Amino acid sequence: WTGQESLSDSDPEMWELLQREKDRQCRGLELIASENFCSRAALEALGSCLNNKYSEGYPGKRYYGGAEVVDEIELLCQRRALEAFDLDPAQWGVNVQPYSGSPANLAVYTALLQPHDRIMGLDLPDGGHLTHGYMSDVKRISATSIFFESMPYKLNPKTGLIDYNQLALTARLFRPRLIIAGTSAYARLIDYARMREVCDEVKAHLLADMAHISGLVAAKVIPSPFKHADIVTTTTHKTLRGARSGLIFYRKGVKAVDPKTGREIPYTFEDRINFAVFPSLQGGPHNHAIAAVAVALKQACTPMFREYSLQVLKNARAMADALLERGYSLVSGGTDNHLVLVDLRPKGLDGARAERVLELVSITANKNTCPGDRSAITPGGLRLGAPALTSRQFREDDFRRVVDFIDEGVNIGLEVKSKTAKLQDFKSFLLKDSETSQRLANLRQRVEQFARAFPMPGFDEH
Amino acid sequence: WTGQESLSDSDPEMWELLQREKDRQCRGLELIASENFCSRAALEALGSCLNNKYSEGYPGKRYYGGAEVVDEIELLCQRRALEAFDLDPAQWGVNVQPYSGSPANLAVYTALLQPHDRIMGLDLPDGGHLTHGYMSDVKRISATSIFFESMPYKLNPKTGLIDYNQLALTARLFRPRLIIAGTSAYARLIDYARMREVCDEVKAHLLADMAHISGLVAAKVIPSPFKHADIVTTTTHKTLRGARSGLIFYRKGVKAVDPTGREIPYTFEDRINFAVFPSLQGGPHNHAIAAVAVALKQACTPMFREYSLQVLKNARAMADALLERGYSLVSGGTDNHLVLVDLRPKGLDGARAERVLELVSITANKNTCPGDRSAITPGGLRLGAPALTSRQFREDDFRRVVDFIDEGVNIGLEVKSKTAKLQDFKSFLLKDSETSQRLANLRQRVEQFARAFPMPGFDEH
Amino acid sequence: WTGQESLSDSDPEMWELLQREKDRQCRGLELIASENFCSRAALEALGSCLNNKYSEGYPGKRYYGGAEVVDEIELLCQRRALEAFDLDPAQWGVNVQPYSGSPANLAVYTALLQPHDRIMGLDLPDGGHLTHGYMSDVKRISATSIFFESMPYKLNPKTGLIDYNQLALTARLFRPRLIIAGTSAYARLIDYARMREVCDEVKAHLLADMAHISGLVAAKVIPSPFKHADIVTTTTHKTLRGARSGLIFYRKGVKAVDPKTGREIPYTFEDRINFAVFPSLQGGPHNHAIAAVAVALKQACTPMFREYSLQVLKNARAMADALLERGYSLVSGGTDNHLVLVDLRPKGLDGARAERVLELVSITANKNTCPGDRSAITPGGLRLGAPALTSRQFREDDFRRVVDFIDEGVNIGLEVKSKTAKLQDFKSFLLKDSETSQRLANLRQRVEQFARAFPMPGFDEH
Amino acid sequence: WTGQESLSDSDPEMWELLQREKDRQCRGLELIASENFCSRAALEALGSCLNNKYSEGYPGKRYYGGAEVVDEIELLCQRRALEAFDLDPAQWGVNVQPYSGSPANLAVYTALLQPHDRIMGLDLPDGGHLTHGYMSDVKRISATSIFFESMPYKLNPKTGLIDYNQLALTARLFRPRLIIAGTSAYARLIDYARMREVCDEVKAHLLADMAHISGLVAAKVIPSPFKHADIVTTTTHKTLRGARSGLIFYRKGVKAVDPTGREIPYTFEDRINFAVFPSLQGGPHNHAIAAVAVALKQACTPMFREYSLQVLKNARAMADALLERGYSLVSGGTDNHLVLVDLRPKGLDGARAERVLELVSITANKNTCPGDRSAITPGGLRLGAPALTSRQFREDDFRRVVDFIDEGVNIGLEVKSKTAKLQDFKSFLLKDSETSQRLANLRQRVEQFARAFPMPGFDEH
Ligand SMILES: Nc1nc2ccn(CCCCCc3ccc(C(=O)N[C@H](CCC(=O)O)C(=O)O)c(F)c3)c2c(=O)[nH]1
Ligand SMILES: Nc1nc2ccn(CCCCCc3ccc(C(=O)N[C@H](CCC(=O)O)C(=O)O)c(F)c3)c2c(=O)[nH]1
Ligand SMILES: *Cc1c(COP(=O)(O)O)cnc(C)c1O
Ligand SMILES: *Cc1c(COP(=O)(O)O)cnc(C)c1O
Ligand SMILES: *Cc1c(COP(=O)(O)O)cnc(C)c1O
Ligand SMILES: *Cc1c(COP(=O)(O)O)cnc(C)c1O
Repeated sequence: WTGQESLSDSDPEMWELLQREKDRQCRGLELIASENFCSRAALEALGSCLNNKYSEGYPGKRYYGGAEVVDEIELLCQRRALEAFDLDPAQWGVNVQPYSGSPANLAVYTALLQPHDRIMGLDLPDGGHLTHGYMSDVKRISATSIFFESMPYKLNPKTGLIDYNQLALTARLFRPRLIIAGTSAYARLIDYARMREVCDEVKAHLLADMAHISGLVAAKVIPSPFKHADIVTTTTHKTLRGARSGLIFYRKGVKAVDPKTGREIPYTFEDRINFAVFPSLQGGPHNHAIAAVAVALKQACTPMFREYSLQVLKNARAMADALLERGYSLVSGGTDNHLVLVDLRPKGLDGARAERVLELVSITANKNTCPGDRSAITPGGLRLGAPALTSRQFREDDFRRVVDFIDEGVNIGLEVKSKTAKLQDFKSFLLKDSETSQRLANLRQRVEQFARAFPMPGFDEH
Repeated sequence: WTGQESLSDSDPEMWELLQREKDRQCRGLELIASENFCSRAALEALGSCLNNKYSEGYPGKRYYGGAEVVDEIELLCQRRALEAFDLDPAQWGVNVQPYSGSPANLAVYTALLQPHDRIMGLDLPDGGHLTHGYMSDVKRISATSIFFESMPYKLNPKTGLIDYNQLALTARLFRPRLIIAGTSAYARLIDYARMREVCDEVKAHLLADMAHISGLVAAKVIPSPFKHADIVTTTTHKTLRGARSGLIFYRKGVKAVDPTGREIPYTFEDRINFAVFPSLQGGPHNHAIAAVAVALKQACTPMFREYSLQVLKNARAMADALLERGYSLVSGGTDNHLVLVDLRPKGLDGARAERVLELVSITANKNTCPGDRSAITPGGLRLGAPALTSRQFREDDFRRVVDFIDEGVNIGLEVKSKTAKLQDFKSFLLKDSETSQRLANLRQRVEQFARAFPMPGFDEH
Repeated sequence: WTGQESLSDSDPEMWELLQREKDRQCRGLELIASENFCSRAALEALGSCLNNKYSEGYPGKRYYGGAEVVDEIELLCQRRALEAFDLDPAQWGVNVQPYSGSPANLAVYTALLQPHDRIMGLDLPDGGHLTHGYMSDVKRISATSIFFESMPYKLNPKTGLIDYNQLALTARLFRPRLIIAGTSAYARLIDYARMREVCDEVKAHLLADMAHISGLVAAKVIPSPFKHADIVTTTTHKTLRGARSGLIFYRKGVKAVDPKTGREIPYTFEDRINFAVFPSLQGGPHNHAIAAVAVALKQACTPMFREYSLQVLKNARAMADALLERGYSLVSGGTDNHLVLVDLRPKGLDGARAERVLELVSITANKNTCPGDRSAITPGGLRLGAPALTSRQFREDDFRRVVDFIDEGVNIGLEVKSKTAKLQDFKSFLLKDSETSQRLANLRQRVEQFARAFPMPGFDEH
Repeated sequence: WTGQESLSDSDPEMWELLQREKDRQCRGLELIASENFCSRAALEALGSCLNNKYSEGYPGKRYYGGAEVVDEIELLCQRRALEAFDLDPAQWGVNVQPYSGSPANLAVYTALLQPHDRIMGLDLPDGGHLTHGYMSDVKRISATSIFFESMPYKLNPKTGLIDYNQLALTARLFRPRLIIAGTSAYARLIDYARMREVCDEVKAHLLADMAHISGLVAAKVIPSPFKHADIVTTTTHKTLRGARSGLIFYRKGVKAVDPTGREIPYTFEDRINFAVFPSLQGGPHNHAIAAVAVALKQACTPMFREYSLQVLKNARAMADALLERGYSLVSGGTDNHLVLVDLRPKGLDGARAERVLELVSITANKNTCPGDRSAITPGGLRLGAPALTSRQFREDDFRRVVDFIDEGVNIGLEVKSKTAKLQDFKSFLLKDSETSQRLANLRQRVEQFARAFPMPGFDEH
């Protein structure tokens, strides 16, 4: 045994499974807003010898030896990270060691806050992520809610966007030490300046969780939260089109002046953020992911990537305006970023019913809770994203077509919800009813044949 | 732009770095015991299309859709996770989604324990990990020591082993809810039966953090902590020779019969999984999860049975070689993949030997010894057989590795006679062109010896 | 030494100090809303041999012996407590061991809640007590805020009373487990049914801190929170006119039915409340205070006590309507209980300035934060109470006179605030300025000579 | 209605109870060591006009007004609090507002420690108080064990003393922020110098909870914990013979000189006071605060010097009497006011002797012994000299108290030969008219002996 055998000539059970997921990725229309296809240049460094390296610590301050080469990859990933977002290395640092998006946020709380200190983050069914703190009125779901006390701020259920005033009201009563301006299902921009006004008012911290919009900020197509936020976290997938990892952008340098001494008051963010990642929470960094990220950060400071993000924005509206003009309402009026919040309630169906139908014809989205919803097991609305398919060189006409696929798929279950009872009934007929079974195999063949001829990034075979 | 351009063309600055580390791994003797060389088959799955698949949830109970294939992968990994450790699927479950070993341990604590519940783990200078609760004399270091209250147990310095008698005495006053039977710098076998008794007495859970010995347990060359623990965390790298991920083995099914006849169940499966997701993590790194399942399939094969059994013979060969050269070994010798060396007799300290051996491409790490306070320059080295054994090293090769080490020791010994402080020491190695030469001739001799050995994984990166 | 010597023939330094406080109590107009004069029948049991008895535990379940007589005093204080508030001993219990008002509340949180569980209580400057949780936007003041996370609910600064809607808003976001409907500076009643609606809505507990209004509830003159609250705490002084102690009224019996089994679901309040007091928080009960309380609870179920509370209510309005018709505004319109919230802002002065002036002429009140206030060191408004002087057999004409004393005292500092700068200046002139020094010695002589001829309760000499 | 009617007229039901307890106190032998008889002068201040004075704050810094007189009282109490323990007013402050001893201890913890910080106190079955953190095998009992994490230290069962060597060994692993040097059922002197060294080594605060020995310390008949502790909590009852309240003595002024020359201060005065109010308590019980100052003035007088010195001679007289009658004393004897008795040799258990002695008006309490688990019927009694010594008891009187005790022991011994369980035992004492007689003749003999002794306080209530 040499360890250099192929994955095919050794483990075929896994190799066929790899190609099936590749075929499934290629034959399908991926509309998960947080999904995206990675470049082969990044995947090559992901499956590299850098996986065989323990580099616990930070460059110049390891607790081992032989970290001489990985110290140049972190210090480069750090440079490329600040490069991609136009950040002076005198006002900003970055921690490239977070394993993913959730471990990145958990490190920031652990760094700045104390256990059970107060946190405000957008409520989860109001388009938030659970890493912002999610208590389910029965049990504490996210570890953010367990180790720290979290109170959510909500949407205005009429306007459909962030109630910057009720949040500006609760912060004075709740006196939090950290407010998280970041989303996972919200189709508008965010005023990262009213948040900073609320944060400066209640002496809190403004954390920017710019995941989902990571690339749009790097390509300068939407406003950058670094203008008025002091700590910015993000993942490396979603939009930045890299491998699965996380980042923590913290502001360094000088905070202000001693108005009566003239002494320098420094930003004390750095050494706390760096300490929380290691040694507190993590151990051996995934250096093979740091490289695959630095690769994707390089190809993010490039004009090729701005054309990508601009197409992503244009493909969002071209999916919204197409969906608007077909019998569908758009939460928050329409969109302003990469994803759209479809409301299926003014259409007689829901995200839970449409998904399973759409999921069965190689079109992948997810359910979503809209303001105009009534429960949880049947949420009214879907989450549709652009960056996934735009990487296959999708255009406005290419997206107005999958809308014609969606509406041609929504109106398949719409004749079954009017013919069956609940979710367990809905899905049951979709699999044996030959009038609907064969009705799906037509759309699946039409969806696969349409999508499979688009240039998928990454390796050809896996 | 297609996203199918190679890295060698798209980004040369990074591609030139993959070769600098691939050469450094190929040209150096790797003795960091927590380090192994992942196979090419597993590394292929690491950089696969699975990086583009958000599959939040668990096979079946998943939030999104389209996980029809990655469900079969995670279910194949869960199947191969148990077969490697000979676990009955009706008595054991496994969570294959921990991003690494540290997030695996934090998931167990978050699942079973409320915040500020009590955990006991071996002290860090005594051989324990950070994730077993390390608390400095002034600050809370590990996050386990922050969201939970931790008290460590110590070695018996006279024997270098875990003092299972002081643990039992201290665990009755501290009354923890979880005691951890995992180590990093421990050259001996853990008395898991003695641990469970203590955990039983004080109504606590026994956690086995077998990250260092996971491959030895899988090949059944050492006793298995599954026979005495009910929660087993492990890393998929190290002695398992896989991609960087973590696994949580737990018990399920009938706990015991009620004294009535009621069937008391196990309550790990649902708390453990809920802690990993949605509580702590999120999108499962489906590429590592698949790359892990490749390494697990190898661990079920006789090649691993011979590899792991060779890892033991090479540690003894490394241990006996140091002993015959007048080296003190903590606990006298070794029963696994590790060899703890005590350099205080020979006259050097681990901080100096780590620098010299590093300059000749012999990667080890300094280790504290039973006795000297943590506020002291360490007088010990931690050596590991897993890495080079994957490069087909054998018994006669580690006696040579010890020979190269001893020549490196006698250099820092000569330099220590010439150097005063430590920061001065790390300059005399780089400036004094008489010792700068001596290190170059040992570096070259070492690299020539190492390059001739095969390296698992890709050839160029 | 026999231990039976008099306090005079042994410690005269303390005896003269005792009589001076007695003379100070008699010669002055006490307007602290939480103060009151105790009956000699209670003070006799307070300084009794019951101080020499350790009775840790509860009747029938002591951990000593010889508690045979104190077991009959607790079981009687328990009976008299439920008697005074018309409570069926099958639906209600009481813990008579709380040392005071603050230790009573701290026991209820410790009993029902977990550390860092969530608590909502009326904000302190909005007429609350700190035992409801008071964080000062810098440090955690009350131990309620340290051991549990507290978020306050505020007053409507226009209406001047409890914003039952903004509280009904925050409870859904904050998801507390306990809301405290009790006041220390609020002149209206409290809807102990909208609170219970908010508590049943967010699955919280309704704690009634009926201190300040303890006697008014016992005399049936104002609504009783026991109608819709499940845990009721109170002190024994303030209105109930007893010794310094506390009480914890908890509901026992059956909570509801198992609608699918018919089994009894019991109120699990009792054994937690009893356990938190002993052994958790306290040790040896002050049996000499339990007796002095049971004495005052006896003389509270009597028609003599209803005449008292009715005079207290009538003396409040007769102080409000008198203050209204003299150039003073009343927060919350007027009053509805025992105390009035004077607003000195529409009069050019404040509670901090008036107090020190009033305090210097044997008239004792305190500062108070009204909604229409601008800071903290100079709060605009005073807190005036009835139960203190009403125990000296005060009538409406007797209270309209001290208002004529107050307004004749307010307009003494009103010529000094218009002649001095801040608080440190204000008080400084009051002590050397012979034009104001002698101007006070006239009012002090007129206040002392007026008040000293009223029947003070308690011992004649101390 | 004037509020000046006497209790004898206003409420007879309660007045008839003040006499039933006054008679029971006068007619019984009081051996509950935490129990003394308050003087009449202090009891006069207890039921005074000061109960009608809300004086929130501290002398000067007070919220309300009109506290011009109660300020002089609290300042007189603070002056007499220090003079009783010979404390320099420039080195020590005192908070005289704790409602009792338990709220006094909680104030110290809340002031100095953050929630879930670590406290070490003597175990409750070993002699410690609840407020030193008692944590059952299943539940958190004391509130100290809830808002803080507590680990107890134990006695050395071979010697009955505190094992100061296991404390130092366990305090290095637990690393507490506060160690408590207070006891309830401890018949010996605490090595406060050995405690402070341990607190110094692990960077912890030494708390002295001298509630039981406060009067002995005030009279300088035993070593003073102020000479080694920096926070001293105490009750104003027990050996101090005052009303029920608690005091917190702390250090202030210069801590030490900085190694520079900076003057490092003490940070207790402002944290301690803020914890008592506004953090924890509210309206100071000004009646107890004044009644305390009367008891403190007595503690500065030679009468207390003779009273406390007599309390010691009477405990030895009680100890030596039990020894000469074949009784086992925990730790062999006594050095204070207490005498711990071990009834396991004689054949009875503390739960049975407490019932028999209670039925003859000899009030003691059962005490666990070094050895038997807390889940066992206690085989020991706790006896105290403070109470009866206030009734002018002397050495020859306690030998008689032991004689009355021994006759009571031999009754339960005869009953134990006749009784099986314990709930049966407490019925055979009440039904069997042959033993019902035997207890009546001992009860009468005891009460006649006791009534002849004077009783501090009022005559009728
Ligand atoms: N037996 C055993 N061997 C190994 C080999 C590698 N590891 C993995 C972890 C390496 C060391 C953990 C660590 C990492 C960082 C610090 C650290 O930052 N300390 C102070 C901060 C205190 C202050 O700021 O006061 C400082 O340096 O500033 C530490 F104190 C220990 C282990 C292991 O975990 N256990
Ligand atoms: N050395 C020493 N002597 C004395 C003499 C009096 N005291 C003062 C305190 C008396 C005992 C403390 C206490 C008080 C109550 C319990 C108690 O409630 N236990 C369980 C609850 C557990 C469950 O419910 O599982 C139960 O009975 O139900 C206890 F377990 C100990 C002391 C002292 O503190 N120390
Ligand atoms: C998706 C997301 C995360 C978590 O990403 P993971 O890789 O699953 O950890 C965190 N924050 C935001 C805003 C996200 O959208
Ligand atoms: C290596 C190791 C871990 C995990 O380290 P990570 O790099 O975070 O995966 C956990 N416990 C022990 C004992 C280990 O050796
Ligand atoms: C005054 C008050 C208290 C506290 O009374 P204390 O005797 O000082 O402990 C508690 N709750 C309320 C509503 C109060 O008015
Ligand atoms: C008696 C005592 C206390 C206080 O008990 P309380 O009745 O609450 O005042 C505290 N510590 C010790 C050691 C005691 O003996």
